[PDB]
Amino acid sequence: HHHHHHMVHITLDRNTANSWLIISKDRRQVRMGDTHQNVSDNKERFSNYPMVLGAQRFSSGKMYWEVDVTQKEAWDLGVCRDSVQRKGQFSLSPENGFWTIWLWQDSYEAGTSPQTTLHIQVPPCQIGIFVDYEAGVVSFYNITDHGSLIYTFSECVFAGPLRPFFNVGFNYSGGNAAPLKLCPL
Ligand SMILES: O=C(c1cn[nH]c1)N1CCCC1
Repeated sequence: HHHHHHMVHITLDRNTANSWLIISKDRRQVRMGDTHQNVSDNKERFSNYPMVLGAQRFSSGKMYWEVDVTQKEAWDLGVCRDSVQRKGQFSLSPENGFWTIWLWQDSYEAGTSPQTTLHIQVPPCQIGIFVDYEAGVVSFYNITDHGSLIYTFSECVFAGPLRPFFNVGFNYSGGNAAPLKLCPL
């Protein structure tokens, strides 16, 4: 792809984080802690899952960023509406305001309803995410495999400002402690 010139500097919004997450000083990395991280509750925090939003809001234009997923067993990545549900149980779908892909149990899937199987020959260590607001497109790229396309959501109905979306996943196995990291431009 040739989307690299739309690169944006994303930072994580601490206030939106699940209370078990640990965000680095530079707000560019996040991981699952082994306990509650001693923060007050608020209406923005994702309560049920290890999720956090980017601070940036997008309502126009073309945006691109990259995320490091090295040695993780489970994660979700993409964008979501600013007004997505924070509390309780929900599925990741465009109907609920999410445009995402994930790794789970050794398979990659796009967060459609129902979910779509992805075909990845080279397990990615870094993912590129491209949003074209006006076109209604969210695309995912395999940076480890020379930028090859993973998935495109088209005919997106954003219906609001968009925020970068992250889920570090649970660590029931002891094999998923590694962070998500926003990669430098
Ligand atoms: O944004 C949407 C959508 C949201 N509500 N209804 C449709 N889609 C992305 C892929 C095709 C459906």
